[PDB]
Amino acid sequence: GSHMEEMIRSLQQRPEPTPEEWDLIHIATEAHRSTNAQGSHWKQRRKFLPDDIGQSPIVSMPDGDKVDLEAFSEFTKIITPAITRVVDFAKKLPMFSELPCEDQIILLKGCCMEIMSLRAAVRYDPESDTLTLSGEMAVKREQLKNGGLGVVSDAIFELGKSLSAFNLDDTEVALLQAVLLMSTDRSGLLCVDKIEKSQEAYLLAFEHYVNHRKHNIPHFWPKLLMKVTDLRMIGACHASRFLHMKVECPTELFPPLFLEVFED
Ligand SMILES: O=C(O)Cc1cc(I)c(Oc2ccc(O)c(I)c2)c(I)c1
Repeated sequence: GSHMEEMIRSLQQRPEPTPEEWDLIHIATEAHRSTNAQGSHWKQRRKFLPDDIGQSPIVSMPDGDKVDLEAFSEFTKIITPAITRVVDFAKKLPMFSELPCEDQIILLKGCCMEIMSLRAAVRYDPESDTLTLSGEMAVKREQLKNGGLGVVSDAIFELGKSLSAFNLDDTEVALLQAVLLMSTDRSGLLCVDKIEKSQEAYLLAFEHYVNHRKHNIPHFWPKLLMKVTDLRMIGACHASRFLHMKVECPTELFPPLFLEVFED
């Protein structure tokens, strides 16, 4: 192109975001930052879930990983704000908020656990080997496992540990969320084509933003896509396990919003 353009683009050749993609990137990034509990100040003012909690699984589950009701209660007491923040994030993306209300509900139920799991995973702390839930509650593998998640907890920790080396920034987390949200692998959607077109726009903007960032680890983009796949598997194991939870435990132990999201 122009001399200046060429000068500016010398150390690049992989496609950068277009100006339209930068707009999309900026809105998603801000939507995430404004809905992500604690402004990058999470590790300072976080508290550990007491070591004596989450050591006593005694409610049976079909897969044999039992549940500690006390730990389950501690986790579910803070889950309502966590789900609400995912909803707030989604409502801030124009391509989501212009969908029929019914499609918005289906998309949210479809991705809620995928996004929450990703938000917990990016707060993995290698030193203490904990996840920080909602940026306030540091939990150990055993505690999160026994408090209801079973093997889903091991999957989240594994993801969190592997994501450490990716050094994701807010934009990359935000775009993963948008890609998870705008999925047509749900049933009963009306605006299938429009949702797909939106996902494709986010995916391309995401690939181009990845080029822009020039991460030091190789094969970054396909590596990141593989993490999207892991997150969707985490979502599915959670949906399966939630069904069993509901068979074993009375409704009064589940906050209303938690039941609503993970319904069918
Ligand atoms: O980290 C925050 O932003 C969000 C965060 C908050 C919660 I509480 C959550 O922990 C869960 C999730 C599902 C579940 O059935 C049980 I029992 C515990 C996840 I993992 C992530």
